[PDB]
Amino acid sequence: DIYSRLLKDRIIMLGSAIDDNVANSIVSQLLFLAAEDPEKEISLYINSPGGSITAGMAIYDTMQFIKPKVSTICIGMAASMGAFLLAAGEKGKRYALPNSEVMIHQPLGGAQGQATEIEIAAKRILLLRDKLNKVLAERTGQPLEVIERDTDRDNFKSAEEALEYGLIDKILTH
Amino acid sequence: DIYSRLLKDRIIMLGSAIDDNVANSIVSQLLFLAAEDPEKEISLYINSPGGSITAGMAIYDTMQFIKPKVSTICIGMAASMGAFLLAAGEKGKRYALPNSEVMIHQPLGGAQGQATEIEIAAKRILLLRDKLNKVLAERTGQPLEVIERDTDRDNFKSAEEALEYGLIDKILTH
Amino acid sequence: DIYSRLLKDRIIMLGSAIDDNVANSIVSQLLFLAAEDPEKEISLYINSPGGSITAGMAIYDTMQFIKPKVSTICIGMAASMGAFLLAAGEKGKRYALPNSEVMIHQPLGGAQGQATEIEIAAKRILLLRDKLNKVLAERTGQPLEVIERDTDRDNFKSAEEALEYGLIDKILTH
Amino acid sequence: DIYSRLLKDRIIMLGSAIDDNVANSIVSQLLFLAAEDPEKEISLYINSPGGSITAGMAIYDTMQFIKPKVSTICIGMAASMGAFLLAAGEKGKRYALPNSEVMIHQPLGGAQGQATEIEIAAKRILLLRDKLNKVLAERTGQPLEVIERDTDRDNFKSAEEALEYGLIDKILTH
Amino acid sequence: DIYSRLLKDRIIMLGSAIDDNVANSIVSQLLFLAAEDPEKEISLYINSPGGSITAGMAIYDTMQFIKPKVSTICIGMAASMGAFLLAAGEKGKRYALPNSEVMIHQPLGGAQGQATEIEIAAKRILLLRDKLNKVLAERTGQPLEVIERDTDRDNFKSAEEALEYGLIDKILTH
Amino acid sequence: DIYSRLLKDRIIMLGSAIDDNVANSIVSQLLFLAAEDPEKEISLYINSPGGSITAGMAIYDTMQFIKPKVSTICIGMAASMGAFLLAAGEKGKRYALPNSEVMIHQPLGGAQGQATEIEIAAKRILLLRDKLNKVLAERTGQPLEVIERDTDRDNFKSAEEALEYGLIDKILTH
Amino acid sequence: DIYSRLLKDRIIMLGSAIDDNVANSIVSQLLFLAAEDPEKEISLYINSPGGSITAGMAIYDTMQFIKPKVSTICIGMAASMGAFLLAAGEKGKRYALPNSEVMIHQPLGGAQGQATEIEIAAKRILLLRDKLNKVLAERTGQPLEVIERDTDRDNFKSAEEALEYGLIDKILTH
Amino acid sequence: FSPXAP
Amino acid sequence: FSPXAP
Amino acid sequence: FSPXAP
Amino acid sequence: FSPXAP
Amino acid sequence: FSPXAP
Amino acid sequence: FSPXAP
Amino acid sequence: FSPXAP
Repeated sequence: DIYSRLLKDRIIMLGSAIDDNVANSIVSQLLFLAAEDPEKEISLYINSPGGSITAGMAIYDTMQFIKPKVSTICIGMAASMGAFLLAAGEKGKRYALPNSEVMIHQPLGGAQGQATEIEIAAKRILLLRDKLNKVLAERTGQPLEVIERDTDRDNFKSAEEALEYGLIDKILTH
Repeated sequence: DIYSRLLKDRIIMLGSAIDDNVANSIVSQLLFLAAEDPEKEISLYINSPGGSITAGMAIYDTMQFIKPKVSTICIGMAASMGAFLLAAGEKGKRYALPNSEVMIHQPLGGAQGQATEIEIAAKRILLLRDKLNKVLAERTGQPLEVIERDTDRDNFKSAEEALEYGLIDKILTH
Repeated sequence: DIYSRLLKDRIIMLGSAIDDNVANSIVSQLLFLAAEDPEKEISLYINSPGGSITAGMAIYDTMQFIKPKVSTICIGMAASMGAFLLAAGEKGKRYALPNSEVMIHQPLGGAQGQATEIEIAAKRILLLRDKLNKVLAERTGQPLEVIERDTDRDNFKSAEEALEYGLIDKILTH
Repeated sequence: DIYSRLLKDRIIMLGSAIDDNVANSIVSQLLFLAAEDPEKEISLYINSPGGSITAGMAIYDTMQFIKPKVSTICIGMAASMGAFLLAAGEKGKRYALPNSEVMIHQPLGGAQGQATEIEIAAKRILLLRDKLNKVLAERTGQPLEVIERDTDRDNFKSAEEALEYGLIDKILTH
Repeated sequence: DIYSRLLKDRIIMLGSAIDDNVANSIVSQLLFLAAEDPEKEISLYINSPGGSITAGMAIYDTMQFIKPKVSTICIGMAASMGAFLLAAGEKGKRYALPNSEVMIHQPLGGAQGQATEIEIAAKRILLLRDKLNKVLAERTGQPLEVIERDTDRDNFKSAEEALEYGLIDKILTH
Repeated sequence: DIYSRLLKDRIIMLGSAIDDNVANSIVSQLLFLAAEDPEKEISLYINSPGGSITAGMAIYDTMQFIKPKVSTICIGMAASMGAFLLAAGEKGKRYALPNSEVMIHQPLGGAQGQATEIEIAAKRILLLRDKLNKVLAERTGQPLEVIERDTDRDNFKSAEEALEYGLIDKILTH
Repeated sequence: DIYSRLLKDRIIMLGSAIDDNVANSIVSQLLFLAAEDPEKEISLYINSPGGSITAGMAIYDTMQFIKPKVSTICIGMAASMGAFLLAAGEKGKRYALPNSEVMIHQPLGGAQGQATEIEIAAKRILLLRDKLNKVLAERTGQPLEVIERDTDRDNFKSAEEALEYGLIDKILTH
Repeated sequence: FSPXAP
Repeated sequence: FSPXAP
Repeated sequence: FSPXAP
Repeated sequence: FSPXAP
Repeated sequence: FSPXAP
Repeated sequence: FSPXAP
Repeated sequence: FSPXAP
């Protein structure tokens, strides 16, 4: 496959909505390469609308564990967890193309049933939102209150805007 | 496949809801792996929402039967039976990553028909709830009473919370 | 396939509801393994909710016909016809893992039409209980009437209650 | 395939409802085996609910044409047209297992339209029923005036009764 | 495949209803066999309920074009367009097994719209009704006006009745 | 496959409704053949009920672009864009079998919405009906005014009428 | 595959509605071909009814990054985002066949909910319409005021009208 | 189906 | 299914 | 489909 | 699943 | 689609 | 996920 | 996407 080819050169590709299925696949890849050579860097290209919070954390956690620096490239759209992963990349190695987009908002969910049940789902989602926000601040350089107000509602941004916010370090031109 | 590849180095993946097929597949791979070398340890990775009680039990019963030490790693989310299987790993060898999530609760079911029929199902599911809470008590170290009260409703716990409650042994950092 | 590695060592896996299809295939493998060597024994692992009555009998008549002894192993759950086949393994070779479950009940069917047509459906299913109930009586030691009353409604038993009722011979500990 | 091995030794497997596709597959195989060698016998294992009257006749005729003697084994259940093909096996080579079941009835169909269209369908099905009934009295030895009343409504029979009726010749045991 | 083998000995299988896909496959085969040897003859086995009038002609017209003689065998049922193709086999090489059944009738279709469009349709089908009856007249020896009255409604014939009509040439027995 | 063998001898098959996929397929096969040898002839067989106008034209345009000539054959039915691609074969090399059919008519479409939107669709389809009628004029030899009054309603033609009208150059006989 | 042979000679195919999947594939293929030889050019053949704006921008952005000059050929149709990319080809190397069609219009989308939410959507939608129009105008040479007005509703253009408008550079005849 | 098809 | 089919 | 295509 | 099946 | 694409 | 699983 | 990713 065209992807197996790009893999012989250390390049993983995340280009679909994030569900458990995707998460696992991208995790086994980052592991396979780190084993081939704990020195040569790896590169992860991103184009996604976000998805499961738990699913992206799996990915976000393997990028940290492995020795090899992981660099990111925004191609098309990097929204929600997807934009989260982009910022998660190695300092100085976070890229975006000229016409890419970046969208950051707050966690979505649901609840149905007894007062007490609706309460349980509510406490959890608030907690996640909080965890996700504190890391966003450390990656961007933005203070918490900002990453808190700026995510209240859908917040789309252009590549020049992402660079300013600190989600990426450079724009690949030609 | 990249997964077929993981089997090459003694690694099995539980990354989907637990149903009969999934269960039957993992059961054979432990059997096969232990047959090549009943010495080297096996590694089972978990990223599941849960599933059937009977199916999850087949998996458990097999990890205890074989000779190789079966260590477990929680990546992403281990809920319901999945949390159960993570807890069943070789003592001192149950891992989890910084942002993994673990949720425990009580069995789900349903019944229809004459009073007598509803009575039978009720008995089965209450009985199953018992067998499960007991194993968790032994594996974690908590008293049955505590496990009984803590699973009346969905109970979400972070990697740190799961380590302190005794579900895993160590968190993998870097 | 993974199960292909299992047939190589004379192991057959019945892990799905039972219907004419699933039945035919197992029947074949049974004949294939006995043809390659009528001295070596065969193993039939079971994890199924049951299914068609006549499809169960075809598998049952085959286990009987061949020369190699066919041992049974219950992993997960063996219900109705599945539990019937478990009971048919070679005396002394009918196992069950620690947390297995076993279920026995009466047949299920339906009748529609004229009084005369409903009556014919009545006579057949009432006969199928008697036929299936006499065999289970011989396999366990329980007299027909006891099998009659005990399977009037759903009856789930633990690995320890199956050993006593007379459905299995040994529990595979560790 | 597992049947790719049973063919390799002259064994054909009819295990499903009888429609055109199956009837064309069984015909292709018979011809091939009569081709590789017109002396060695051929074995046809049956486990089916029935189906198209014309689809079965297609198989009934290929058995008659080729040279190799075709033996029939009822493994499980043979109803309607399946019961018909079992009884069509070479006199003396018609088999059935112990708990097998055999069932014979009359043709089923429908007609919707003008009195003239209804009349056309009435006559065709009555003919078929008369053509099947005669071939049954010849393979069993029962007088036609009996096959006629015995198939008025659904008639189920065990392996023993099937033998007393002349549908099968022997009962394979061990 | 089992059919991949028959074509090696110059045999083609028409065992499904006739539609553009089915018809296009048969034609490409008759053209392949004629290319490998325009001397050896070709055999077409038929068992279908019929299908598209234009898909049938396509096959019929390729049968005529090629040099090899084509023999036709009816196995089971050849109705409408299936019966048409059967009657189109090389004169003297059109067979049918003992209990094979044949049915001939007038074409089917529909019209919905303006009086002008219902008329355009009525004319198309009545014209095709005539083009087919003309090829059938020549091939059977029966005249057009008779072929017409005889197919006004569903007409079912035995192998013996098909032979007397002029549809087939010889009834293969044993 | 069977069609792979035909490409080896420079023969492409268009036997399905015309849609963007079919089109993207035919196009490249013609380009491949002309790459291998730009002198040898190429052939396109046809049995299509028609389809997308934009797809049909993708094929037409490629036909004329390559050096090799493209002879066309109508086997079965060639309606709408189907009859169109037939007429676009190398002059003097356009064939049709004895019972083939050809049907020419006016484009079909739809318009839903505001009075201004409906007008934008009305204009586009009346344009295409004009661009198509003219090309049909050049290829057939019929005067445009004859083509416009003839494609007003479903117009069905026999191979004989296709040759008379000027759609095909020669009817292939036995 | 037919499309595999295409890449082997540096020809990428874009023949379907543009979505995140088709987009990622096309991006990789471009980067691959640039690896084997940064000097030789690559060709992008098009026939698409349009698609996602973000899916489209990635494709466009990558064509600009690699060192090989990328040519484009409109075949069949190039609507919306399809016509855009078409215009994104290397100056002097953008083609289209005689009967190709090209269409431009404004972005499409939706919004539901609170006044504040519909606002966020309105702002993003109008913003993309702005970025698309400005690049179109740099590629065609046309003034922005023209692109804006000319895209208020669906605008279908012939290949000649495409050449004159500045969307392509040369028509391929023969 | 020979004698005689083939 | 032998002795005796095969 | 020859004589004559091929 | 040995000792003892196999 | 050569001369000249390739 | 080594050192040490494998 | 090199120089320099790879």
